[PDB]
Amino acid sequence: PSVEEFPAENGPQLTPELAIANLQSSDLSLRYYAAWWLGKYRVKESAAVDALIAALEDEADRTELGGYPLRRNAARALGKLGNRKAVPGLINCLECPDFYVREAAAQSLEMLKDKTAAPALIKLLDGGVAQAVQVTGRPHLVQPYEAVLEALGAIGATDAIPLIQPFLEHPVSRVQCAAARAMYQLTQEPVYGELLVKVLAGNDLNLRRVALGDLGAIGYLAAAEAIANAKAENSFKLIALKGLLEHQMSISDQAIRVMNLMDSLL
Amino acid sequence: PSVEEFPAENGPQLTPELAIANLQSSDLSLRYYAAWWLGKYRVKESAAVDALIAALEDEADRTELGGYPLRRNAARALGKLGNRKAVPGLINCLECPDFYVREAAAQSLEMLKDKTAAPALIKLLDGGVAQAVQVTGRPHLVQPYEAVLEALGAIGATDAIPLIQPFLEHPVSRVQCAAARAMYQLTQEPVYGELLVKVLAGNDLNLRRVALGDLGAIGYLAAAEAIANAKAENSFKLIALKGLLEHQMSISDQAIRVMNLMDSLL
Amino acid sequence: DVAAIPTLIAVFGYNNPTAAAIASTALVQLGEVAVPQLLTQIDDYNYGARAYSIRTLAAIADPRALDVLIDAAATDFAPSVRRAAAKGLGNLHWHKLEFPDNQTAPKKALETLLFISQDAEWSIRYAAIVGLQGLVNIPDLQQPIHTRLKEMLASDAEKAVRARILLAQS
Amino acid sequence: DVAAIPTLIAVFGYNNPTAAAIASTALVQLGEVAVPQLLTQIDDYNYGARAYSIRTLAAIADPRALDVLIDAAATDFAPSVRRAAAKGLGNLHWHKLEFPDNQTAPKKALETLLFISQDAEWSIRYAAIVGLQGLVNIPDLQQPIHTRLKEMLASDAEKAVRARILLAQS
Repeated sequence: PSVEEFPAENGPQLTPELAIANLQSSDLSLRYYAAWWLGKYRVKESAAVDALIAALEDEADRTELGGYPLRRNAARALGKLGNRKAVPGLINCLECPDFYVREAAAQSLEMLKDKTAAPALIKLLDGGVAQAVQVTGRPHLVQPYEAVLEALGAIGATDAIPLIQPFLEHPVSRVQCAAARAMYQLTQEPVYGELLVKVLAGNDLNLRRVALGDLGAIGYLAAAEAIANAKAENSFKLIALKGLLEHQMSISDQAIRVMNLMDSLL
Repeated sequence: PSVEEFPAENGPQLTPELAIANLQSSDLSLRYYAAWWLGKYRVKESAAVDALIAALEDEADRTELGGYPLRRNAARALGKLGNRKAVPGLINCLECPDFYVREAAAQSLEMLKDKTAAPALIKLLDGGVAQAVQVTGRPHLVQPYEAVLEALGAIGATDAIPLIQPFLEHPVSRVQCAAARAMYQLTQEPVYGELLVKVLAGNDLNLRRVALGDLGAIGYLAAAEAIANAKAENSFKLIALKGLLEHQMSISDQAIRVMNLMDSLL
Repeated sequence: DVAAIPTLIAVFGYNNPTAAAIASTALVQLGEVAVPQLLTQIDDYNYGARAYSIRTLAAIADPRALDVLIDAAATDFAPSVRRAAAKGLGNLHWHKLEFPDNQTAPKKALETLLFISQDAEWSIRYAAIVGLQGLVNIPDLQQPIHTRLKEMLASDAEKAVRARILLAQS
Repeated sequence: DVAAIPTLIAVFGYNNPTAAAIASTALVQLGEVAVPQLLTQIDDYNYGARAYSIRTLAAIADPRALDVLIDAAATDFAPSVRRAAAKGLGNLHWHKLEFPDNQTAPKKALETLLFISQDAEWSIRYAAIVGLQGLVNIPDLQQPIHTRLKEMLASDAEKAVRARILLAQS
């Protein structure tokens, strides 16, 4: 009888083989859990990948407003496995009627970095900022703009710049941050990196975390001391510094400068 | 590249068989880790128990002031496995020169509840409170009084009462709390339960947590609303209430009263 | 005041239970209008804070929180988070959903609660029973609940959990 | 003031990095005298707080903290805690220990650092290198460090970690 911050178990004790099998269980909760487990434990075996791809077409599990819970978790898992075999199925999920599938797919396509997703990502920006509204009673915008913009940056879709640039004036702060990130990735203009730096200085913690991840992803060197001094957890600081370090890669004085900051956040 | 509060890994990926084997590795760190792992995952297989018992006589791993790191971790692990085959070896550890082995053994003997440890526990109270001092530069008392007193309560060693009772005036607050717990267990007098209640009201968080665990262990019903209102995490509150509930065990109004409080801490 | 919602949520990140419990009470009094921001400003990196978000959503009981609560109950590692979600899952105001999601939703809650009732930690199983009892107001769901509860009363190692089952069976 | 030590430590439990960082600075200035209470008032139920305890012990660098730091580095689940301990392990003031623990202690630190340098998380391996570099002031330990560092420069997936190895090799 005792208290644990991080428990031995959070669920059935699984192995890769068993998680993969459980994707086809009659227990839908167990399928859902298994798909999360495969992503969490980064089980990159080809049969895990194939099974998750198949679960992108699940019809057994449905929720509120015609959602597809297992498709969401499968989509999210595929992005963590690094296997671009998933790209076409994820691309298809960008036209899923369930918002949260579209979101999960766009986030995973951002992680996989495959440029073959560009046209389908571009289509979700149809109508531009004017159409980028929130439907009443929904806790989300009409499309997962944040993930879509981040994904278009990550895959190097330079043709999308003129569609992306207007989102810097979107009313939602998270959307503007994503558009700043994407704009920097696609144009390399410091002014867009600086907007991410300014979010670091902001009153909003979650936003600071996002800005850290973005500054890491783009490798914007000038933000190093602002990253190291930001009001956020060291974990996010180190990930941001690591991305800066990787862009500056033996050893320049700029790399050393970044390592010295990383050393101080341990 | 991402941040996790609770990581997939904290170490080599082990199974029971592999953890058990690793107890005899030439890598001492790996033995240390494996002994922790076996306790953390509560691997109660008989061969895990036997291997940990053998590690109570380790001589390969030594630290500062003649400490025995693997003996400490083995001792701690054995208490979580519930196997009283360990009792004699744990008893032997009560005369180990390393304080932290003695401490670990006494804590595990408290968890195993075996009355055959009483004489060896009693011997560590030699000299009483007057001898229960701190040696200069050591971050501990001369004996693990807290664990020893708790253990003597838990095993029902009523002959020790007159040796225990003086520790209610020990200068260290944790020692007094343990003596209150033990006194209650061994005499069932409410006055000793009330002292634990009063610690709940105190300025010291860690002490509140200890008092919660103790109130649970003794099942002191009158403390229920004080437990539910205490300034501590719900996890500790629920463990305390659970112990109260178990003492009050179909369904009395006292059990219901406790369940209703437990319901409100979720 | 509605403008203060994000600040109230941010309070859960400062680990002062007194202050957090006040911010949560405030959110709950605001009710439905705070639900969208509560759902999208969950601290995924601080379990202490997250537990307050989940508790607050559970107390508001807007059924739009179903999928967050299911995730929390099923895949979170923090017990304080999971228990809060388990309780919440049996008590959302299902009729607020457009037909027939008002029928589907409680059934998905039930599936999750049945799943977490197998967890190895006693306190998760306890919370799962409490959630399950909350689903008594729904006629289609009573058979599997009865059934599950009998299997648990038979098999459970823990006297605490058996007792709570007994209280639920009443 | 020495009477305030327990209060300073308790501040780490209120998740305000500004306030915690002030309490930690205060503890560090007090130095050796705070080490016993820092070692025995570690919050095992709040990783945020625990990381500050470990960081504070590491900055004070009293070698009596060796066993706590080894535990934290080797068996804690929280990365912030482990990284703080890994750095600390290479920088304790070993000569403060009575002979020959002044020789044994750094060697145990090394063993732990070698062990955690295999972890799967890049940031743990990074911190492990930093700890290992700190052990350069000790002649008996240089061979295994060199050796380990070459094996890691050869095998490491992460450019960040390879770079930090290069910086250490200088």
